[PDB]
Amino acid sequence: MLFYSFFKTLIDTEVTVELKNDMSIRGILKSVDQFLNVKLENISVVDASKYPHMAAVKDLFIRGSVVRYVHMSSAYVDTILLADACRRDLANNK
Amino acid sequence: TILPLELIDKCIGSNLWVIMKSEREFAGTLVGFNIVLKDVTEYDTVTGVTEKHSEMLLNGNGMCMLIP
Amino acid sequence: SILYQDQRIQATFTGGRQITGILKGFDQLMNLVLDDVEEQLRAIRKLGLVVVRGTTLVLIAPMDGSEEIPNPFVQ
Amino acid sequence: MLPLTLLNATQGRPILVELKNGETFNGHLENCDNYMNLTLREVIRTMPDGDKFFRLPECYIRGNNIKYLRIQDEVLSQVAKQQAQQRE
Amino acid sequence: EPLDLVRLSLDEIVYVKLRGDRELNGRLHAYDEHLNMVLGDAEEIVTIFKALKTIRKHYEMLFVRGDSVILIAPP
Amino acid sequence: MSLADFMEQRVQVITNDGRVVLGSLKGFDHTTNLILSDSFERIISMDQDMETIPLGVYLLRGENVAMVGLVNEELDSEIEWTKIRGEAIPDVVH
Amino acid sequence: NEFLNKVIGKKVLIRLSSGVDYKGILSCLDGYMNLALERTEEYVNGKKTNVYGDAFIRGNNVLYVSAL
RNA sequence: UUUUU
Repeated sequence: MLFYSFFKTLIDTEVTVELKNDMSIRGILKSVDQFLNVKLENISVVDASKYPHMAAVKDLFIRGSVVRYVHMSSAYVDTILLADACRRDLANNK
Repeated sequence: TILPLELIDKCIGSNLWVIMKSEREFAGTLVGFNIVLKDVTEYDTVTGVTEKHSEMLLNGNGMCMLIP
Repeated sequence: SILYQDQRIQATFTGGRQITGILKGFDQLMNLVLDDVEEQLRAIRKLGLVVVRGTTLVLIAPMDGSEEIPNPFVQ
Repeated sequence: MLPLTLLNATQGRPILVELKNGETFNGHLENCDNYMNLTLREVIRTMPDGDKFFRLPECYIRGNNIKYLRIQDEVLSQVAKQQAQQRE
Repeated sequence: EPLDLVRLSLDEIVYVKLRGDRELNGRLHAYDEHLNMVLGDAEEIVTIFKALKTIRKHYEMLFVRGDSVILIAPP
Repeated sequence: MSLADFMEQRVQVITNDGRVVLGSLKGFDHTTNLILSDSFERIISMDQDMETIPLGVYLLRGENVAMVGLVNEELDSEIEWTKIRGEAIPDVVH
Repeated sequence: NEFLNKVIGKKVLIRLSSGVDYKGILSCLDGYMNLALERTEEYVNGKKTNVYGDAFIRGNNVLYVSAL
């Protein structure tokens, strides 16, 4: 539940999801679930001239198994609290 | 009829040939069960490169067929 | 199990390998024990009696009545 | 509508199945399970390049290899109606 | 117990080798049992094919999904 | 799922083999299997004009789903998809 | 799985399905075949390409571990 | 046997 809880905290902030098909999609995180399925709103595909297929899509669901990275600005991430949460996560499941 | 796990169990101590879904093979004498094989020769069936190993734990996820 | 004993069937595996053989036994993991199995290469080679791992099957069909046909559909 | 309710409701009717290897199968779906494993009857199997064709009296397809299924519109219509009958 | 190795790298710099000829160097701030990770101040190296070129990118903060990860080591 | 937000609406699926199929989302489940009705595929190319293939009712296995986008009808109405060229979407490689 | 005791603490070969090999002293193994090695050397096309001082290898990539 | 490959 550690990274699902974290992603819940990045909701309403801007992320870029790079997929295992090498597309990267930028948008406002609106939802994330236990599988790390993710919903982005107001997406813009990074290399839109390569890929006009999504020229009419504003709200977008990305399946969790196809994410390579989700990368985001450090401004909305507290890395000590994240690290503490992690230490407490691996203590709990131990 | 025939029972698969009983068949490999028949093979403990015997020579077993295991062929993966990729075009790779191993042939050696079976030690136990992911499988542990003894004195196995691994065959790359495309490049033809063959190499032998004295004993190895071979991951089971990629094995296709077992042949006594 | 949604599923021939001692009748000949063909089976195809993930990764592309495709074999034929007469079904002589099975269990519920869909392990198969098939003999006089021969895999058709991508020409054939014959593997003798093989136990097939149920997790790798994609397709099992009976051989009796499977045939190559010309285009049966509309142009 | 759950995808498995539609698949279960298409038992006994025609179905087109395309597998990851690109082959497609046209036949009557007689049965399926909750893994999406299928057994079909009276099938035409078409190889990936549309090159070669086989007729199969019946066939079993393990669900983990399916890319997609095509189902008649009336099956979906029948199920929508049935779910709309079950509410009252 | 294998994971204890990466447990010792929390808040330290790691090298991550990924499927697809990609490599990351960053500060490990979190991970789980799949090796999902969040790396801070990360550099990505992509090798493009003897290699034809490599492309380096920097990420202020970067989550990496565990199923692409091949190995994790000190830098 | 976040997919409950797309129910009964025009949806655009990008599959793991790079295909684009549009349709009304009639249902989904926790592995992301989908029912689309009145669906069709779009084949965008660089060499040739966009192709549209009718597909009818389409059940998609979740293992093969990369993205599900909500199609904005006004924005999509604004686009002349016939004269659109673009690169092939890559396959997802796991 | 008495292979483990026989092998833990000695040099091992991990061949990944990708074909890259890693040799080093084996610290640890687990049920999914995740590995910890103590001074890993990496080999591509058979040539040494990198050496890592300790390595965690995710088991899904390991095709086999062979003894030294 | 579909989301930790």
